[PDB]
Formats: sequence, C-alpha cells, structure tokens
Amino acid sequence: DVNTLTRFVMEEGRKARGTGELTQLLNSLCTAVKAISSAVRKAGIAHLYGIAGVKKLDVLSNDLVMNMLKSSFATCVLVSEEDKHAIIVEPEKRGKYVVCFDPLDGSSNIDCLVSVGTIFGIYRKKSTDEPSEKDALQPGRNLVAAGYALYGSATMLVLAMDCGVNCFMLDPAIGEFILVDKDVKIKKKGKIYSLNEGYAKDFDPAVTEYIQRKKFPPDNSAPYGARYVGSMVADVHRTLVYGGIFLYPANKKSPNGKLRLLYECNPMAYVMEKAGGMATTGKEAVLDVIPTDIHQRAPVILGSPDDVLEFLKVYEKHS
Amino acid sequence: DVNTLTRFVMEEGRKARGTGELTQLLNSLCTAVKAISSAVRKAGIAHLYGIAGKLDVLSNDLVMNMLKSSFATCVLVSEEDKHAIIVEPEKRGKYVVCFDPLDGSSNIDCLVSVGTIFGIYRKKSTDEPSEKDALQPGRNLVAAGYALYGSATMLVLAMDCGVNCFMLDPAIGEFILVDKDVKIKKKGKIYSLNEGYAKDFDPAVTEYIQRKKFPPDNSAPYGARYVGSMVADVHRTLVYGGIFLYPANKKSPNGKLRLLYECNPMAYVMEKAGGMATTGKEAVLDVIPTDIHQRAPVILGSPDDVLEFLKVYEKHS
Amino acid sequence: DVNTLTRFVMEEGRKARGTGELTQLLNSLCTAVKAISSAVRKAGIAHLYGIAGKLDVLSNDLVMNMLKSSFATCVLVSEEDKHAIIVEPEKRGKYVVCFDPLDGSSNIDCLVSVGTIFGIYRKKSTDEPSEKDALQPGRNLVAAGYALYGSATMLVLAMDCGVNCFMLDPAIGEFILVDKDVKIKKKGKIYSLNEGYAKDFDPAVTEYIQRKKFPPDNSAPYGARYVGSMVADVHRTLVYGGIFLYPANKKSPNGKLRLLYECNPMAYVMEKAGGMATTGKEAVLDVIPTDIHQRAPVILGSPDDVLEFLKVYEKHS
Amino acid sequence: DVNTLTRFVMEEGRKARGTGELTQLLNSLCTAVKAISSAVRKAGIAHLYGIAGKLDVLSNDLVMNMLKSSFATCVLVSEEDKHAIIVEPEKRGKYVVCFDPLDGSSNIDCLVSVGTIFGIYRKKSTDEPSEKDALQPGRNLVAAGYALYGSATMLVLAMDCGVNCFMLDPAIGEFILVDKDVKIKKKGKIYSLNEGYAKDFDPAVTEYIQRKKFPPDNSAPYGARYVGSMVADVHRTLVYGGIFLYPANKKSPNGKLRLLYECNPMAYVMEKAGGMATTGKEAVLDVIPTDIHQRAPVILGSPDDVLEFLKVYEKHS
Ligand SMILES: O=C(Nc1ncc(Br)s1)NS(=O)(=O)c1ccc(Cl)c(Cl)c1
Ligand SMILES: O=C(Nc1ncc(Br)s1)NS(=O)(=O)c1ccc(Cl)c(Cl)c1
Ligand SMILES: O=C(Nc1ncc(Br)s1)NS(=O)(=O)c1ccc(Cl)c(Cl)c1
Ligand SMILES: O=C(Nc1ncc(Br)s1)NS(=O)(=O)c1ccc(Cl)c(Cl)c1
Repeated sequence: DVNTLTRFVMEEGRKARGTGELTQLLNSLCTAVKAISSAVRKAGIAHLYGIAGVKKLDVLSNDLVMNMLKSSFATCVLVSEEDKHAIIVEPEKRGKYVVCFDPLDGSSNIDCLVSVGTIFGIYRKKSTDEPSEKDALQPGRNLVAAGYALYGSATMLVLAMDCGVNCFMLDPAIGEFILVDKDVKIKKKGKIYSLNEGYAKDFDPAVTEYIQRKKFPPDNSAPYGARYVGSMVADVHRTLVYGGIFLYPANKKSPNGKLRLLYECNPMAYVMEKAGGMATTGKEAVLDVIPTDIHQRAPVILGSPDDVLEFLKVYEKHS
Repeated sequence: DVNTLTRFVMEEGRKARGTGELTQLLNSLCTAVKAISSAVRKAGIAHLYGIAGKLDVLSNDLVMNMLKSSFATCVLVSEEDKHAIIVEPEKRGKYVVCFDPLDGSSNIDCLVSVGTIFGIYRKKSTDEPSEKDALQPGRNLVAAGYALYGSATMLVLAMDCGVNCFMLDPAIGEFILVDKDVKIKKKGKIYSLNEGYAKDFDPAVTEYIQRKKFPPDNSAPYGARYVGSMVADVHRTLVYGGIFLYPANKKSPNGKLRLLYECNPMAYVMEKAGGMATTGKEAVLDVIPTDIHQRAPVILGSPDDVLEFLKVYEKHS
Repeated sequence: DVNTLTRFVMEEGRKARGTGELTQLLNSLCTAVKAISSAVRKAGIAHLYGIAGKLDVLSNDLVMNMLKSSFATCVLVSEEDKHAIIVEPEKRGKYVVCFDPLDGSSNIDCLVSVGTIFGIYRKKSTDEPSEKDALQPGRNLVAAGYALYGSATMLVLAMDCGVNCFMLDPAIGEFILVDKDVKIKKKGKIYSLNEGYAKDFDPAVTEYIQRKKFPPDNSAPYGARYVGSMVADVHRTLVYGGIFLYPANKKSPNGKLRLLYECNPMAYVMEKAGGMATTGKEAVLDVIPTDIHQRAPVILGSPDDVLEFLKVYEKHS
Repeated sequence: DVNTLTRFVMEEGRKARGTGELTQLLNSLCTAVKAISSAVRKAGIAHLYGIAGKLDVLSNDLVMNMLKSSFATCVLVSEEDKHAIIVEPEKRGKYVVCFDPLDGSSNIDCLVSVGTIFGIYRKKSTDEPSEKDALQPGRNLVAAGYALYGSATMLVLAMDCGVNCFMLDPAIGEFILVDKDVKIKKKGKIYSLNEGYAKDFDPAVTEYIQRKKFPPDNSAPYGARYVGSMVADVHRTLVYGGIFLYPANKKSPNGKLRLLYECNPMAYVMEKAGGMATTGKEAVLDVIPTDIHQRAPVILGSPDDVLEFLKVYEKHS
C-alpha cells in the first residue's frame, strides 16, 4: 500500500492516541520543505532574468520555516541558524513544542549547484515557566523527533522518531512525499570516510592516524574511499545510505568543532542512533551534551558503529 | 534582455550562416536533458509505488531517440553501449555525438549529483558512416558540454564563441541564460580527487597534493572537495576555480575516466573557459583515441593550478 | 495567516475532537485530486508520444486506491463502476463515498474543463456493508465538494461549517485556502442550461427562460453560459451567482445528471453556501435514492433565482 | 517519430530555405505561452497568500517582451495597448504581430478557460514602421493561431501547410505534436452563441438559431454550448465541428469581437482547416481594416453550417 508522509504521521499519531499537535507541526514543516525545494530548483528564475521585462534562498528558507511553524499552533520556541536569539511564538499561536532548525544548510556552496538541505530537531517543552530561550537547551537525548530534507538530484525527507527512521521521496508532479525506505538501518561497517583533508595541517593527531589507517591499512587490505561534498546533509545522508564514517572533528584551533549542536549535530546524531549508528564528539555521545548556548558548536564523528569505534580506539590511543 | 538556450543557438547559427543542422541537434539534446531532469527529480515516482494500484537506461533511451530523430547525427557513442550506434539512413545528418547520458548514476541511491556529458564532432568523410567517425581527438570538437542535475539543473554549453551557462526553469521548461562567456579563475583554493587511492598515487600526485596541504610559501592550504560525480566536481571547478584530478596510477596507467564522452568534452569546456586539461603527458584534446571506450588520466581546472601540477610532474620526468 | 487544506481539516477536526478518520479520508482524497490534476494537465504526455522510443479510468483508480487505503471507508460508489465497491474487511472504516472521478471527460477532447465530484456519508446502519449504505438522502451528507481542473485547479469543500475554496499551487503541490466561508449572491444575472433541448422543455422551464431573455420589468436580460461540464457550470454559478438547470427531457425523463455523485454534492455545496437546489418537485437533498446510478432533474443557484423558477413551476401546478 | 513545436518549425523552415526570422518569432511566442500557462495555473500562489510571511498585464508583458527580444518583429498590436507598439530600431525584424495576450480573462475568476490569440503578418513596405503596417486584411496572414489554457494547455498553429495542434507537456516544458493537419467536420451538431441577448438578435440569427432547436425535417436539434471564452468555443468548434456566432445587431452593427487579434487569426485557422468565417456580408479575411482596434462580426465553423447561416442571412436582406 502506498504511503505518504501525511498519511504515515496521521497513522502513528492515532496509534499513539496523541493530541495531534506533533502531526500538525510535521505537516507544517513538510509544506515548508516543499516550498524550499521549489525555490532551490529555481522555479520562476526566468522572471529574475526579465522574461516579462528577489530574496536570498536562505532568507526565504528561514522565512518559510518560521512562518509555517508559527502558524501551526504547535510550537513556542524556535531556534534557527539565521537568528541570534530564540524566537518566542506569540501567545495566540503557542503550542507545546520546541524546534531547532537549519533552514538551508550548505548554502555557502550553492553557487556551484551542490546539494543543500534543511535540518530539524523537535523537543517537547520540559518546563512550566513562561516560554523562553532556556527551553531549547535540552540534550539531544530528549528529542521527540528529528530529520532533514536533502535537495539533491531528487528531494528526499528523512524523518527519525522513536519508532525508527523512514525516508520519503518528493514526487514533484503531485507535491507529495512518498514513503520509499521503511525503518532504515545503517551498515555495521562501511568503506567510505568523509572529511575535509585539505586542512590536514591542523588535524588532531588521532585524526591524522585514523585517516592514515584508512588510506594505508596495516594489514595491506583495500583502502577506504574518500568522499566530501562539503554539505553536511549530503555527506551525512551518503553515510546513512552506504555506510562509513563522517567526521567534523575537533582540533586545537577549533577545540569544539564547527557544526552547531542544536540544529546540526543533534538531529544528525538522532537519525544515526535511530538507524543503529553512532555519533560521538570523541569524549561523549553528541546527544548527551547539555548545551549552555543555543548556537554552541560541537565536534561530531558519526556513521557505521564499527567505523566510529575504530576512530575511538585511535582517539583513546592518543588519550 | 532575457535569453533562452534555443533562442541563443538560433542567433549564433544565423550569424554563422549555417544550415541549422547543429541548431537542430542542440535543440533535441536540450529536450532530452529536460526529460532526464524530470525523471531524475522523481516525477511520477508515486505511480511506481502504487498510488493508483533503470534511470540511466531511460536517460540513454532519451538521448538516443532525440538525437536519432533530430536528423543531424549519424554516429552516436554512449557510455551505455559497447558498440557505436549507426543512425539509420533516413535520419542521417553530418554530426557525431559522444555522450554519457547519466554520469555518476551508480551513486544515485544517495541522491548525489548526476549529469549528462556530450561532445559533438563532424562526420569524418563521405563514405558510409562508421564507428571510426568517433575516433577524433578533442581538438576537433564543434561543441561540448554537460547538464548538471544538482540542487538545480544547469546546462553548460561550450562552443567556439565561448562558454555559456543556462539554468533550467522548471515552471516553464526553459533554459535561461545566466552566465555569459564564462571564464575560470586563474588560480583556485580547492583541489578535488579521491584521496582514498593515496596508496596508488604517482609520486607527482603525492607531491602535488602534499603542496596543497602544506604550502611551501606558508599560504593557506587548499580546501578539499570530492563529490564523486565528475559533472559535480568539474562544474564546481569551473565556477569556483581550483583543480580536478583523476590521474594515472600504477594500477590504472591510463586512468579510469573515459576519454570520448567524459574527459574530452570537459577538456574542451575547460580550455574554452580559459582553463587547462592535461593527462600529465599531453593536453587531453590532443590525444587521438583508438577505442571508443578508452580511458585517459585527467588533471583539469585553473591554469596556474594545472601549470603548477605540470611542473611537479616534469620534476619527476 | 496562510492556510492549507490539510492544515484546515486538522484544525477543524481537533476543534470537533473527533477520531481523525474523516480527516484521513479527506487527506487521501486531496492526494488523489493532485494526481488527477497532474494527469489532466498531461504531464508525461511526451512519453506516450515516443520521446524515449485512459484518463477517467486512471482517475477512478486513483480515487479508489486512495480511499481504500485510507482505512476510512467501507462503501464506494463511482460513476465508472456498475456496482458499489465493498472495501475489504481489514481496510474498512465508517464512511461511504460517492464520486464521479472525472466529470465531463467525454467532452475533454476539446480540452473542456473537467472535475472530480464527491459526497461523504457516515454509514448509517449496522448491517454488513452493502450497496444499500449509499442510498441515503443528501441531507445526511457529512461533507461534499469538487475539484475543478480548469484554467487552474480549485478544490471546493463544503461541510457543516460552510464552504471553503482552495487553490492548488502546482509549484509545491499544496491546496491554498483562498475563499473562506463563501456565500453565493442572493440573485444573479446568468442562466445556464442546454437550450438545444428547448423542443422538450416542460412549460415552466420554457417560461422561466423566456423571462430571462425578455424580463417583464424591462430590466436587463440575463446572460447565458453553458460549458457542458457540471463542475464548471456549477462553480461559475457559485462564484458569480445565477442559475443552473438540467431539467428532464425526452432522452432523460428522470433528468440526466446522477443523483448520488453529481446532484447531491452540488446541492450540498449550494445550500451550505446560502443557495438552493430543487428537482422542481422537492429539494435535491430530500430525495431518498433507491438506485445508485439513478438520475434526477436539477435546478440550482442563487436563492432569488431558484425561487423565481419555483414560482413559475407552481403557476403550472 | 516524436515532434515538438520547435523541431517542427525548424523542419518547416529548412524545407522552405528561409532566413529563420519567423522561426525565431514562433519560438519566442512559444516561450511566452509557456510562461503565461504557468501563471494561469497559479504556480507560486502560496507566496501571494503569505506562505513566507495582474494576469492579463503579465501576459501582455510576457508576449511583448518575448516578441521585442526576438529581433523578428517591428510593429506589435495588443488588445491591452491603445496604440500599436513600435519596436526600437536595433531590435527590428520583418514581421507584424497582432495579439490578445489573455482573451477571456474577464471570466477567469470562475476558472473558466482563457487563451492567447495571435496573428503574424509580413511588413509590406520599407517605410518607417507605424500602425499602418498592421492594417492588412487577414488574407495576408503568414501564420496565426492560439494557445488554449484549458484542462491542458494546447497550442494551435495555422500556416500555409495547414493547421497543427501541440499539447504542452508540463513536466518538460515542451509542446508535443498530437494532431497533424487537422480539418473541421464538413457539418457539425453544435451551435454556440450567447442566447441571453436574443431580445437584441438580428432577425436572421433568430431564425437560424430557431432552426437549430426546431429542425423542419426529423433530424436532431443541435446541442448548445457557450463557454463565453472565444478560444474555448472556437477550439471546440474546430475539434467537434459546428458553428460559433458573435454576430451583428442594430446595437452593434460591427459586432463586438476585435478584427485584428480575435476574428482574423480564428478565421485563418478555420479556413486553413477547411472551415468558413464570415461577417454575414463578406469573409472575415477580406475585411480591409482602417483601425487597429476595429470590431468585426464573426460566424465561423463547419462550412455546411456557415453556408446555411449565410442562406438565412440573405433571406433577411
Ligand atoms: O497526531 C496525533 N493524533 C492524531 N489523532 C488523529 C489524527 Br488524523 S492524528 N498525535 S501526535 O501527538 O501528534 C503524534 C503522536 C505520535 C506520533 Cl509517532 C506522531 Cl507522528 C504524532
Ligand atoms: O543554425 C544554423 N543556422 C540557422 N539559420 C536559421 C536559424 Br533560426 S538557425 N546553422 S548551424 O550550422 O546549425 C550553427 C552555426 C553556428 C552556431 Cl554557433 C550554431 Cl549553435 C549553429
Ligand atoms: O480529525 C479529527 N480529529 C483530529 N485529531 C487530531 C488531528 Br491532527 S485531526 N476528527 S474527525 O472526526 O476526523 C473531524 C471532525 C470534524 C471535522 Cl470539521 C473534520 Cl474535517 C474532521
Ligand atoms: O526558419 C527558417 N529557416 C531555418 N534555417 C535553419 C533553421 Br534551424 S530554421 N526560415 S523561416 O523563414 O523562419 C520559415 C519558413 C517556413 C516556415 Cl513553414 C517556417 Cl515555420 C519558418
């Protein structure tokens, strides 16, 4: 039987006999993802170029997500990569959910038409205070749901909840997300590692050794492949689909890494673990970090559990 | 003034006072690319999944059929077909086309960028057309380019008049001219190759890559990018500058990429954009192929970066 | 604040604190409409014509499969199916749906407007589900409406809360609420019927139309419009006011339009929009059907115009 | 073999060994039609309704701008513009175009069909371009046609080689040839006009229409259809046969429809398909216009039916 995102989420929401607020939010997010996809694919660009005789894509992506989440009545604190402060939903539109999102991740590299994406994490508001920015400072362990949209050769939405990970393919002819991969699980061990090796000069010594182990294996077995798109959603999704390891690790020049904990690292870690994978900073599980700043950075190394462990053994070797 | 791919090609063709045969070819290819783009973005996927109760084969069928029926071609070489296709007599025109209809399609399960690559030659003689007609060096290219099915769909067309970039507007099914007469940066800050094969590197590649990470003049190291789809990597090299390497090694002394419909059309685009493309030993466009599926090592991109690679290569003789 | 069909139905469903089964039904129906609209606009037609080397049956299969798989229905009546369809036990829900999946599709070769019409009943009896379940009078409707595949695709949904109009934005595949709680004009200036049957008209219809061309009060005559596709004619009537008539004639002594899936859903939308719908003898919504494909004469539209016709009807006993 | 409008026009242009200027025009027109179609189907409407926080004017702009930038035109006459538009010298070409960019847009609120009508003349003299270049009789048309934005979008193109119909595939933005060299039925079964204004009918129309409803023999009366949008009614007349009338009366002795960009292009299409088009006194294509916006009565369609109307018309003269 064919399944769409909206049918799937209404079905699970009825099994769980919830109020519907989470379902309303995901549906609002889904509309936003389709609007972003259409704009990323440059629909209507002919009008920018005078066919009949105007806002940047990440600004528009941010406006779309913000506006669709606010008007769902299901949220109260919204944190975006684009906004310094948490947005507090106005009283008449407030619901019980906190959302952290990157509206168009990888948009620095969009001039070359590389893959871009939207990342999101959804927390229940855990306190009875008046809603504030503090409500977004929960660890990834507390996520009710997370996922990402990938605007690649086709548009795919990956949704992770406590019942597992499911992949939906956008059918642009009818504007519906069709469930194509049910209950997804990552390979125990992959054959690809992914990181920016152009910065090897600054590598932590463990990262240098681990990558040396991938290119020059001690038992003279076959080397791993290298891939690095430079867009997290693209790189993380390839890890999920083919197995392997993705690294944006810490170094002495960037002791906490570069990616953001709330709206990049935590949702990707959540998808990974729900698929049977691992995600570490090296010192701790990504999801166990209690953030003190909504825009704080976190190092991340994720992928197949065996590949992340081998990096950890090398990491332990260098203390 | 707004410009479309079709309008642009008819204007240049009228300037040259040609017969229209190349214009008819390019328009058919333009149509094929739009069909491939629609399928690649998964239009109609709901019907595959039972809403009412392969992709590179379809891409090849799309390109094959639009070219055959364009009446401008006589020999078609595709990555998908071991032998050249000889167009049937009523449909023959004077052009040879070499193409990869969906380059990068092994890794489309992760939705990575894919693309179509093409190079167009003229028929080599008035005899009955044969596969030999596709064995010309890249220097003979009349036109070449690629479509990139990325976050958006873009067509890059390289002709003697230069390189122009068209963005597919999906709302109207038209290629809008967005980058006229495009030129690559003289020097970039990005290198692109699969470093997982570092065990097999030629010493010049080992040395050249070492200089990118540990610059002798204390400048900032290059960033690394490798999508693993040539069209994506080459297009990024064109747009941002840098260098793309798929070089020869001890296990593949002639490389991995195919010369006719991957290396040569990209080499032509690169040179037409002010960049360079070498095998290390010679310019790619100067290699005379003997087999339609022969491989070639390739190092392409910004001229200062390719020249710098060639100095290291000559250092190791 | 922007509103979509899915968002609207969920907001209304949670106000009512229902289980969601109706919302699941409507969402499945909306998806079928989007896919039907894509087929009507001929997306993918190029592949039928060999770019790589029936519409009402497809429309029926889309509505059938989406309703069956919604788990919300138990009896399905379609213009395309001789018998009611009984949903298999594991997929049964509490609703009966009667629909014309592609109304006007005989006259579609001229690209006339086409549409989907639907009416939704709660199953009223506790017997094992059967054809009898769809034989309820229109008064019992839970929801009804239509999709018009015209110059744009619009979905009209009438419920107890009134009539709402959603515009399909094809760029994102979403139904946008554009007309909230719509009410028809009290009196219009257009009449709509096939005047080619003037030879078979009953005296009251003959007289009513004569009054439209020759008003006794020297006011302006009404304009006439007749597309020949019920969704198009009724929707213009809803949007601009006026009157639509398909009375009985010698080829159709019980009228021509179908009671279950044409007259009742339109009568429901009209009355929820402040309009009227009569057979001449009784309200359409008060007709108790005995046969699922049975016909009814229909006169509907703005209330002043329908009353004016009814006054003429009583004049002739 | 699959055929597109662009491919078709290039093949026809090479048979005739023309310069390409007309082909550049039609291709520019085809692009404008696709953009118009996208807007009529309401793509991006979500943004108007605040998802992130003009239609006949846009149609006129799209056609004006695509014609100007084709380098194929010198005088442009539009229903939207009081005066003929003179293309600037540097963009001048040899053709005069008269068009209605969005005919029927008065009733577009009911989502009824709308359309673009166009007629293409060669400039006949070397004088400075002025309105006079647009005052040719329809006999001089080089090409004419219309786009119907209906249940699907179809482009009808009439030239000396006949009438051909192209279906827009929206998935790829391509007009697919679906009906080659079409001819209207010798006689139809449909009459089309606004019978609401029968009070003001010319007595000859009164008798003609009365004969369609009450045949003197035992044949079947005609059915009536009147969409109220000329492209829709005319296109149905083309596909199914019959007669479309927008005739003169004492209140409108020259009719209502405009001669240059409504009556003439349809007359040309009709005659190229084996149909007829008269004002009652003469063929529409024989009128020598004196004003770019002058009106002309039109009765067009199957030849047996127009001849029969002309018989009744002379009876009252
Ligand atoms: O949506 C609902 N209930 C509903 N009742 C009727 C309809 Br129709 S939907 N509850 S929910 O709390 O939003 C929820 C709970 C679990 C999951 Cl897994 C998801 Cl996705 C959503
Ligand atoms: O197309 C033409 N002639 C034409 N005449 C009228 C029209 Br309309 S097009 N010639 S051609 O050989 O195909 C050619 C030549 C140069 C370039 Cl640059 C390109 Cl693209 C194509
Ligand atoms: O849908 C629901 N409940 C829901 N709970 C959570 C969500 Br999310 S929806 N109930 S219903 O019976 O289907 C109904 C009732 C009234 C109307 Cl007006 C409509 Cl449309 C539908
Ligand atoms: O287009 C051309 N020539 C061309 N040369 C190369 C190409 Br490619 S097209 N000539 S034309 O005057 O525009 C013309 C003539 C007859 C028809 Cl029937 C049409 Cl459509 C158009």
